Amino acid sequence: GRPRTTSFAE
Amino acid sequence: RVTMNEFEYLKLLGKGTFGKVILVKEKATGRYYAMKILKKEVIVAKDEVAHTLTENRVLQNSRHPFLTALKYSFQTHDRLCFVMEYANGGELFFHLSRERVFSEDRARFYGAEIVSALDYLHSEKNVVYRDLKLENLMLDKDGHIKITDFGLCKEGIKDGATMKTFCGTPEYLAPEVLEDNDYGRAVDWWGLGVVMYEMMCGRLPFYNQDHEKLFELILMEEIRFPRTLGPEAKSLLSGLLKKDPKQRLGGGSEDAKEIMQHRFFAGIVWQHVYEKKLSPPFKPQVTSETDTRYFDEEFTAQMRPHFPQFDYSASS
Ligand SMILES: NC[C@H](Cc1ccc(Cl)cc1)C(=O)N1CCN(c2ncnc3[nH]ccc23)CC1
Repeated sequence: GRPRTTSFAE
Repeated sequence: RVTMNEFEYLKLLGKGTFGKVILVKEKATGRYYAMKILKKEVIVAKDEVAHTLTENRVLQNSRHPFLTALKYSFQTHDRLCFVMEYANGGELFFHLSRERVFSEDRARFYGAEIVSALDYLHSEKNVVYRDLKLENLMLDKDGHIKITDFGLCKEGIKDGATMKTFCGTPEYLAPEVLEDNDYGRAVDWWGLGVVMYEMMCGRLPFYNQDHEKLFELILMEEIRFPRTLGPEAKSLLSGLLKKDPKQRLGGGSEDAKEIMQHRFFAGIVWQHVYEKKLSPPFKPQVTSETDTRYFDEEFTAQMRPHFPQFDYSASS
């Protein structure tokens, strides 16, 4: 369904 | 304390910016493990050191049925290594893509297990995971949850202890993090809410392709549910997805205990969850130990300072 997500830090 | 040679390198499991994760065989023991291999330059230059070290400290100091155990951590001249429990069942994100929706029973199983893990990290350990999502939730060979990727954790959070860093995964960010507010350990419950929403409803509770639009939905739009959703589920997801953390299920002094008491989980003996007594409603059908079919196809087909006190070996 939804596309793959990416973790992040400011 | 051991080195690069003590392992065979069989299958690629995932590439990232910071390095790769390979399925390894331990020469000395024949036991299969997952090894994260971080290039030291990339870590130092992309400024990922703090996270790398947080994952080291978090793994070493945690022992739980539904958290990826760390066996060795060692470093070469140019690399950083994490030898960890192999989760051959792949990512929840894999399975849910295939199946669209899970049943409530099935979502309750994973839910309970996630609650067990998050409770342990909060009330023992004083940790906040912060990055709960389908991609970070894996299955072992039996079909039990294993949580990976502890780089975005925070240590020393004891109750109302609040944090400031803007981090996580945009689609899962809790309203109080999206406001630039101080936030407690209750963001993990928001995360639980979104994960469980996705399992039962077959979609993210808030989605726009555009991050600012997305953040706007998360801050302003009130949750809606599919009309086939049972009220016990509906209540749970409402509680977890409250925008004010002080109202969120799990937001008080009771933390996980509040979610454990919710009638969606009525039949669950929480000791049995922890003891893996519960029947996984899906067993991964891996034939061999090298069966990587629940892993992504693009990877599966094979396709500089010293760090003080980084090295580590699991005890007994
Ligand atoms: N999920 C998110 C994560 C993102 C990522 C990718 C590569 C690297 Cl360099 C670091 C993080 C990922 O895709 N990974 C690939 C799979 N991997 C695993 N697979 C199976 N058992 C495991 N035990 C520990 C990690 C692990 C965990 C890391």
